[PDB]
Amino acid sequence: EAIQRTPKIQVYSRHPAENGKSNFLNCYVSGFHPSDIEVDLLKNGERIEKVEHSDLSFSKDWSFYLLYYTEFTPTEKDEYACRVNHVTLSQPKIVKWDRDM
Amino acid sequence: GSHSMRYFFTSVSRPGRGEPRFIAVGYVDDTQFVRFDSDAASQRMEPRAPWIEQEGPEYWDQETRNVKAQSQTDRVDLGTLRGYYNQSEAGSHTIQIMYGCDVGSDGRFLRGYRQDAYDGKDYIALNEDLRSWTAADMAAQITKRKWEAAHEAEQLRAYLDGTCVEWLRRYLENGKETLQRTDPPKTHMTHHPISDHEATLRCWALGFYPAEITLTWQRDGEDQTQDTELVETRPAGDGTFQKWAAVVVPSGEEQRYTCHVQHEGLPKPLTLRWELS
Amino acid sequence: VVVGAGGVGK
Repeated sequence: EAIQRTPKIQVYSRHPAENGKSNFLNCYVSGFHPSDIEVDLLKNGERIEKVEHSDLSFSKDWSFYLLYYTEFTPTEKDEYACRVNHVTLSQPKIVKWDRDM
Repeated sequence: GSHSMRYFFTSVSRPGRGEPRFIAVGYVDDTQFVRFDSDAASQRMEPRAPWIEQEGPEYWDQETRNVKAQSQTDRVDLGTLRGYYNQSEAGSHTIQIMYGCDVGSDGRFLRGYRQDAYDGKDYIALNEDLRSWTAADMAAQITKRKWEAAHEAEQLRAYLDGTCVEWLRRYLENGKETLQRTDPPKTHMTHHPISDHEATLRCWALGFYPAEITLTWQRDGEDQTQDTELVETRPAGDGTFQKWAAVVVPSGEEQRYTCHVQHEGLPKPLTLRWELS
Repeated sequence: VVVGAGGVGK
């Protein structure tokens, strides 16, 4: 794998988040190579254990994409994040869920 | 109003850790319907859309057998291209393949395609005439000579403009309620101050299908393409897609910027301007 | 459906 591409991580919800209404927390990893990657969803800094993911596919430029998701009820207290580890990263990168992005 | 069927394959060698990882996915338009993972429990081609589940046991037998055969060739090709590129047996490498066909709204054939990659770079691709190949480098030209001698294009073309087109027609009929939909984008605009003099304008597009969309920023009618942040189109998880594009503007000049949205399901291209008191 | 088996190697 001479060409190595850093993953670009997006954290978002399936529907517009409303506190108290069940939703889906998504972590979309894309643009990375090679395909070996570790993705975890965090609630208040701890790993959420029942997390599904998509079947590996790639884009026009050959770079891979994966969607990790889990059901959640947004609160104005709990903090949610995505943790991604790849060969292109010095340390597992954590992107926090922002209802603005 | 055109449709497509596409199959994506990925083979990743695992030296000293057994057979390569093989993942195959089939999609009709932006809807996945089939899956094969060599690390999955079943070792069969599995349904991933409700309208394909009605297929019989013989359909899944043939899909399992043929997709496994793809895996065997990819396993061989990993060793072969390791020689072509003079690389060690210790490293892990990747082969990716995409092929499929496109039909118009009346079902007529439009285009066929097959593209192969090695370690994330182009290796060999079939041309639009489905009669000739384009190799990416001199290593890939060895493959091109082999496929030209065995006449692989003629055999593949019969699938790309024949079998592929007919089964794409059947899938579109078997899942018309879900596959023949065009969800137009739900659009809105957000505003985020980064200071007391600058703010981020973000243009949103949510809940649209299919996935192709265009978001463009314009200042006073002129484009701002090199000052625009635009993230990858992302799936919502319910079958629809999301995207946004952002621009940093001087506070009080937000009315000078407009976001332009283009999508298959839009009657006219949408124009969004931030509103102020 | 995927292509039938029988493609030659690279």
